[PDB]
Amino acid sequence: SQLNAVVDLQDRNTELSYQLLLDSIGDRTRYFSMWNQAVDSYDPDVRIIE
Amino acid sequence: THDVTTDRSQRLTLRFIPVDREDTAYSYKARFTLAVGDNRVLDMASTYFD
Amino acid sequence: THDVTTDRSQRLTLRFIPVDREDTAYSYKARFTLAVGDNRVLDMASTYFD
Repeated sequence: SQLNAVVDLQDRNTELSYQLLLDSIGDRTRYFSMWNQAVDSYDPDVRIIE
Repeated sequence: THDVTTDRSQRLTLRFIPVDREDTAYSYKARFTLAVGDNRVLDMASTYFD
Repeated sequence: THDVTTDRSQRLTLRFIPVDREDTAYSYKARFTLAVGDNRVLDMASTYFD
């Protein structure tokens, strides 16, 4: 076909979309080495001093 | 207004990378895969080695 | 006088340049694209690395 099935826009945000998709379908708290699936977090005690 | 130009997505200019290269003592060999997609025609006069 | 040899233009010997090379610590890797054209047969015994 030589026709490209892929058609992207500078306007789209694939990376983020995937971030949000993951959260909706599972527990982002779990780690998965294969995809470097280890969410960015911070210590609650550091962000908010108690 | 019709039957001249495409309405479809399509590049005017394509660039090809060498598939095989051979830098020798007194010469240089470059091999490409010149691909002419379906629904397209190419006028050789419009080609050149960059 | 017939059905043995070609009348057509054709090289007896072909030479192939490596497509990928990898000079390492204790070894060397060479990759080629051995191409057997249509209406041709190749006896491996007749190949060698120069």
